[PDB]
Amino acid sequence: KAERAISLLEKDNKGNYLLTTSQIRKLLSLCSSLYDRSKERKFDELINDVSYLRVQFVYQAGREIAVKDLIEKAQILEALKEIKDRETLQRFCRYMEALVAYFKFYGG
Amino acid sequence: KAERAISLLEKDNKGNYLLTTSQIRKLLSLCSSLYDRSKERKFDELINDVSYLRVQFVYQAGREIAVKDLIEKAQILEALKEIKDRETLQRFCRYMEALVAYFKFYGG
Amino acid sequence: KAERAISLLEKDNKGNYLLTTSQIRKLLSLCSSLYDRSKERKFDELINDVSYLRVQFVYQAGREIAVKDLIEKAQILEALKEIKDRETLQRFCRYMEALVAYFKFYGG
Amino acid sequence: TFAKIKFSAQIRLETGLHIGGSDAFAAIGAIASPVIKDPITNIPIIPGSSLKGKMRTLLAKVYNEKVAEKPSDDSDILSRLFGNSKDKRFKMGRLIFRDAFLSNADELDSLGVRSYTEVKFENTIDRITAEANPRQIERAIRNSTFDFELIYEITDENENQVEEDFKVIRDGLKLLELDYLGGSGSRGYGKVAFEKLKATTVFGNYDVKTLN
Amino acid sequence: TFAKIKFSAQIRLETGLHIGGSDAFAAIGAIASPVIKDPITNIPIIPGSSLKGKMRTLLAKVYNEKVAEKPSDDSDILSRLFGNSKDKRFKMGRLIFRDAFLSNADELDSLGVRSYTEVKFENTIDRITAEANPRQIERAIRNSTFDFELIYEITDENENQVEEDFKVIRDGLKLLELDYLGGSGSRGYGKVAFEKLKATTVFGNYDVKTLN
RNA sequence: AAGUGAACAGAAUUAAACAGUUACGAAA
RNA sequence: ACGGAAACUUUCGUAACUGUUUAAUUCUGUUCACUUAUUC
Repeated sequence: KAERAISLLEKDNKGNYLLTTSQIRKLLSLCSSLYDRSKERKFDELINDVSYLRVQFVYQAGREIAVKDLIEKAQILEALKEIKDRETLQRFCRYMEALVAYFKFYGG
Repeated sequence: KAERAISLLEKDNKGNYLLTTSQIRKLLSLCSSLYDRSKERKFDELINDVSYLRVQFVYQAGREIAVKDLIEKAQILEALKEIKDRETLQRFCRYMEALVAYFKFYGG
Repeated sequence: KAERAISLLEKDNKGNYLLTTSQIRKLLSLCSSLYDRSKERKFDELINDVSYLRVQFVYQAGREIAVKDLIEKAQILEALKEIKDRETLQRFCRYMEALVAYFKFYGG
Repeated sequence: TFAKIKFSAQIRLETGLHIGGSDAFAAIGAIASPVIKDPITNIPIIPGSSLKGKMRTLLAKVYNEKVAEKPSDDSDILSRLFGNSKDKRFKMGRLIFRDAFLSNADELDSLGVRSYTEVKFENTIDRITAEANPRQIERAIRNSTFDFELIYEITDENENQVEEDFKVIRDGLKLLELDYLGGSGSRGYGKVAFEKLKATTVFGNYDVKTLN
Repeated sequence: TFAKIKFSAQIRLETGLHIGGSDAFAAIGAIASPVIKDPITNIPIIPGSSLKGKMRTLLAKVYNEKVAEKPSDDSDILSRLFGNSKDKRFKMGRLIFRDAFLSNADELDSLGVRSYTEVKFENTIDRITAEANPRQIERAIRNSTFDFELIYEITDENENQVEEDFKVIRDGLKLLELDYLGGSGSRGYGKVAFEKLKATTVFGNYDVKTLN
């Protein structure tokens, strides 16, 4: 969950990451706005935001080279199919926060 | 909705797609400008844009070979007749984004 | 409007239409220059273009046999008398696109 | 004593300008320079932060005697109109703007428009080759009104400088019409025009003297 | 100190030109590059972005001392007139353009006209064969004017060379008359003509020197 | 009466992506 | 016929005063509407 996030994210390629935290404010805006809203109502009611969350990880993957190299390694599209319950979705929301904390520790 | 759009769009013919996301900004400019406007007022009020939206999928289908091969496979003209309600129109607007995000996932 | 035009235009006679997009570059220019001009000023001011549009469907209709056969089927001269208001004229301008978009769908 | 003077006016856009919205936060159409609009509807609204910073900029270059090195520190005759973060005498200003909304929708739909904002295509030349980097921007409509309300109030003690403050507000609004507002106005996109400049009293504590 | 000089002029078009508008974005007629017009009415307006990239290009090749290779980096006598993205001394430009609107509609209908835009038949020949690719374009009207306004202002310190800047703007506008403006004007489409080049003072802070 | 299918490239980039004046106020 | 009886951690007070998501920017570089033709 959070133990493998320190080794898989560090093992990359060339140093000096050109990607910061401002250019990734688009795909990281729906992940934080989903964990705090799925606990109020049921999971079968919100059927428009679930299908739209997968689109953000596809349209933004073919524009910048600093996006495709991270999704294929962290397996983001693989966990989008296993989830189906409200309790399972709560676990995926916590895994996204691990890829951001360890990213700013080695650089920015 | 989004599961069957990743396999039908990939199954095409010859590789190296010569059509980019900039030459199809005519038929895609009205669908994005209709979803944000239909959520405010009613559906029976806007009657001049519904009939004009279907014309874009017919006039632009005989001027380029990279358009007819996509409409007949994705079945775009079939969904234009089933819609009749404001809630049903919101579902067709989300399906159009699958033909744009997944199109640039394998190339551009 | 657009539903009954896809079946009436297809039902013709012998295939391989000789009427291409070259001999229709005269009557399709006044209709396109009418919807975008009638929305600015009033309808009672433009009096030299309304009466001139009906002349094009009378003098030019007798110069070729491939013109009268399309006007009588699409009923163009009938709608020229019912219109009288600025809002009604906007409806006839949108119907002209059905005779051009759907014409190139089966050939060109 | 304590009145609430309201300077109601109609901002008529003689030329379509551009305002940089929240990029990479909207829907799928986050490209082509997304313009900020209404968070509920689709009517484009103009923010008030671009008006308070632009009016103070053009005012702090003709009514002063020292080059402003840092904000909230320039002269004193105009520091009490917008505010001061380094002063100990006064803090709250006397000029409050408002996020004006496009109130021209009563007759805009009658003319039959396509959308509220269009997409304009531009590019640049590298002075060594032909066309390069086909960019694109987004602009608004032309000749559109906006309900602009200026909330003005006095602190009772500042009563002997009322007529002196009226000539400063009128000079700032007239000078703003001869300058671009918003963003990317160097090519000729801004240049606003305040239409129907009047004043009224809501609280009712001060007489009506000025108007135009 | 701070003045607002306005150079009012009338851009008379001696020959109908063509400007490539927003491609694949029109209304009822989007054939052969639809020319950009007004988002409210139908009168084709000229964009102000073409007047800034063409006038600066023609001026940066006669008043310079080094071959330029990228924008915002050519000599120094003209960098303060348009802008600079590298120098930290100045960032804002002193020249403000405006989307000139066609004010000739008050008497254009009296001469008996048909429409504002027409389709001109222009193709090409592949030399080795006969007619190939019968393309076409879309031009505007001929012998039309535009109410153009040039908003000029000084920054107080820029006062000991006011007369030096007047000879640069006058030479730049006169040189543009003998060159095509817009797009694809190599076949004799552009060639503007600035009519009634006068100056006036709106803010009223500097005397009137030039006139013709 | 007379083959008429605007062709071919780049699909928004390089600065800067929290700066400061500063914290239980008068009772048991 | 109880180390128990009797008891508001209470009143107090905008996380506040200043700020243009913008500086730089030609949707155009090449382009005959045409080969052939006695109003007798």
